[PDB]
Amino acid sequence: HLACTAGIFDPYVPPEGDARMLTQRTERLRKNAASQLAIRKIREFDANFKTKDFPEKAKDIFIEAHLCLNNSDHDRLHTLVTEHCFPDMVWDLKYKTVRWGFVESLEPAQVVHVRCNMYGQVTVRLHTRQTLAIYDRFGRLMYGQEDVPKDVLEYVVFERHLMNPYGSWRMHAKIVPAWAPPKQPILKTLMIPGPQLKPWEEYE
Amino acid sequence: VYRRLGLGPESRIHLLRNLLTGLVRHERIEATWARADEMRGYAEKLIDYGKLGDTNERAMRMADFWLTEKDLIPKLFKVLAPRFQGQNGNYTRMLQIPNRKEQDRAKMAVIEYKGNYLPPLPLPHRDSNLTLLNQLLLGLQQDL
Amino acid sequence: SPTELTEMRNDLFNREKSRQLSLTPRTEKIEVKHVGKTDPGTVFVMNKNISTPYSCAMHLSEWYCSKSILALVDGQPWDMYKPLTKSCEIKFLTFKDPDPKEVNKAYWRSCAMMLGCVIERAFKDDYVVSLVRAPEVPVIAGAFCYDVTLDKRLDEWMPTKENLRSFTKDAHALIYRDLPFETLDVDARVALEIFQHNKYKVDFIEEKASQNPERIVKLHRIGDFIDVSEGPLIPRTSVCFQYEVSAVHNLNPSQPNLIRRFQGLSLPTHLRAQFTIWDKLVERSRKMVTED
Amino acid sequence: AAPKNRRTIEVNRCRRRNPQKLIKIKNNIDICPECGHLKQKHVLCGYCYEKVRQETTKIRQQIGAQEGGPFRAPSVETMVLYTGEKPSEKDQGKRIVERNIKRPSWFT
Amino acid sequence: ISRKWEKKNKIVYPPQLPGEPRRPAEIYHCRRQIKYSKDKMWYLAKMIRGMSIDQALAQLEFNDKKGAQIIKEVLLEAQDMAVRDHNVEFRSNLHIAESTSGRGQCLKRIRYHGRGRFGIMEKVYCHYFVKLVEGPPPPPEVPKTAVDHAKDYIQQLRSRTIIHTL
Ligand SMILES: [Zn+2]
Repeated sequence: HLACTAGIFDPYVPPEGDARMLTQRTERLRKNAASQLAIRKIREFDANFKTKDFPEKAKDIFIEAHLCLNNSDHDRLHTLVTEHCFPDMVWDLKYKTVRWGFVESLEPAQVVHVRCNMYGQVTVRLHTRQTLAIYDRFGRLMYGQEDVPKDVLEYVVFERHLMNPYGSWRMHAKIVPAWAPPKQPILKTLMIPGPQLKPWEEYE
Repeated sequence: VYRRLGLGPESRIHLLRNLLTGLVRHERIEATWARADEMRGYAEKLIDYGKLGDTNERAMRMADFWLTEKDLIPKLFKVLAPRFQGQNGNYTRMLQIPNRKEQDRAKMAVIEYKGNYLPPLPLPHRDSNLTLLNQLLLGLQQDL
Repeated sequence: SPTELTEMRNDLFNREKSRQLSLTPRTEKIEVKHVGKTDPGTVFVMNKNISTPYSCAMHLSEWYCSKSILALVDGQPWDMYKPLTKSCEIKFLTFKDPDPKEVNKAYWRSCAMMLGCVIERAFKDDYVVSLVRAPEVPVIAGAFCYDVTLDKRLDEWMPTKENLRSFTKDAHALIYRDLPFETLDVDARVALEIFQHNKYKVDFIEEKASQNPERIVKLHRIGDFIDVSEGPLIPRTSVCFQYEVSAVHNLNPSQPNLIRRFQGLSLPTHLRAQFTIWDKLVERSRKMVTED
Repeated sequence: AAPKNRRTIEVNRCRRRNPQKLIKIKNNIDICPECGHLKQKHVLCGYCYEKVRQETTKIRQQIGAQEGGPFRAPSVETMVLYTGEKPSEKDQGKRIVERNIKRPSWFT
Repeated sequence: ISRKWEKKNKIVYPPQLPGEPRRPAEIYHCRRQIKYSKDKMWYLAKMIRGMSIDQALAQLEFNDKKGAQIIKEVLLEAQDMAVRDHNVEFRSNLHIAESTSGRGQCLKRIRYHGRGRFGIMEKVYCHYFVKLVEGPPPPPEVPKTAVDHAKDYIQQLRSRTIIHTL
């Protein structure tokens, strides 16, 4: 039994300069021809799904799921996220202690694009400053700063099972815009190994 | 002056005969270090018998007995002997190889005939004169 | 008092280090590819102006650290402890390299710098000792030479066998101390202030500043002692295994000040010498060495 | 032969932990520049030597096929030639072994 | 069977505060089942105690005992996980803090003899425990000088307290 489907039905294409950005809101109306029919399908099962008000509900789930990471609240995080998303959040945090905080959002969250026996995936645009610091098993700090705010803009996809009467919106996937800068580098230094060869073989 | 090898004196010579025949055929043989050292003297003296001359009747008797395969007998007088005519000795090169990892940890060495067509062995190299210590010694040599 | 000069000399060295550290914001990742003969092609992502060739040696193995005395960054000799500046190709230089002439010069210069440190502290603070320069002589000469100008009070004093042994004891203590060679590139204006009292050191700073387009000069510090360097120096003083103060030759033009050129010989741990060989080398190192 | 009483672990522990019975460290370990691997000062590198033997086996295999029979050792000198190298007049009067591989860099 | 050595490797320390020194890394690695005598393995373990990662590897490479080969594989595995999971930046910066061997479960068989006798056949197995601390090996001990010994004796005489008197 699956309550979610891996991947996104159609990947929304972010335009460069959206971070600088009415305007973008109208773009949805222009693109509503592509998405509004999908919005109707979510509305048919729910009738309370609106692109304007969903981000507030969506934003809480995103922040709350990140909060569970600090306390390792796996049971709570299961409800917040879909089955696909859960391993991604916590898999690489094994044997690590993280202090994560959410600073005030730089700009208001807005629904960007939606798609849909029937699984509805809603792409939400979030620009928020957050503080993250991950420590080693021994407590050594390996990534991020304890209380420095990093401004990141990302597009987050939530999903819901429309058919199920109790189906609710759970965090499913994140779309990363190409223009977004690379994430902060790890404190420790890595090495790219050289080619390995047998005795008779020669260097390449 | 002789290692106590073989079930008897004949076995040592027969074992040496087997070792000598293989080395002539291949010109490079890997064996236990003790055996390689013991047979090195015989190989050098055999080359002298080749140098003595093909017509030498005594050399044939020595060559015939020591070399079981008779195709090697022409080779010794027409390949090994001509090859070493310029050389006055040191026909065989024996080097120590890491011990066999066969649970008995035998001391291993490789014995080869010099001037062979086989690829050169990875021989040790003395330090170059360009080294700081050698350069300092060079200055002392120049002054003297 | 000389101690006061070392104190202020040490501080300006420390402040310069802080300024350079402050100059670089954040840690910048530089891709350095290992062009050394052994394990070629390994690429390390390193922190700019922070990572040193020793750190790369630590990354690979301890054998690299022990046998590496210098680093060839983009074909240029770099001190093992000199911070890396950019993505480059790095190779490790050892005493047993086919062409250690570049290594020989660094060892030659470092030995001369160590000798200069011994001279300044060997004499009592009452007497005036000023370091003039470290003459560059070939390794073939058989001895490394350091020039120093003494005070008029010492014009009639020549070291005895015991006095020469005392100099070796100071040099041996320095090797035993195992003081790493700190490296700083400093502008002439600061360098001139650091060595303002020693007029002879002032001109040497000017010469180096004149050669390069900028006024940056190469300064090396062993503990409190600091000196200018013609080129890269040994990472640490422990490299030397045998050290000797062979002899001292007083330069004839000693009217303004008595300029003495001290002869010494040293050998690294990588290159040990037999007792008889060392004795002959020491004897061959007691002869006056001219610069040609 | 058994002692008249059981040997105490304390007594036994001292015997086995005596320095004479402990394993000794070796300081004769050396590095091989040719292979970049460890070696003993009196022992030759095996990583490079392994290449020589493997090439020797390949060379020997070519010779065996060329001879085509047992007890066919030539009475004339032998030489090995690799691709890109052609028999010369100096190679006349010598058995010629042809190798599909190009002349190895180490082999000259 | 007990596998608490692995659990020691699963220990997670509390996050260190910014004003707290970087904790030296500790790696616990062991091979539970080895068809080798613990006593013979202990001899190898005893010698390598306190040595650096590189020095131990070099010594093992030229060791003739089968156990030494096993230790090298165990040592190499420990180094790999230490960098992979314990955030060891430098491969060379590792030393053998602890090395010891333990008994393992054996097998029981009867050893027959050609002339009607029999013996007790036992198939020996052993455990090998090593704890690796990131960093260079600690400096070796320096013997006390004559001056140091003499000073303590005088101090001991002064430290003497009078017995059973007012
Ligand atoms: Zn090699």
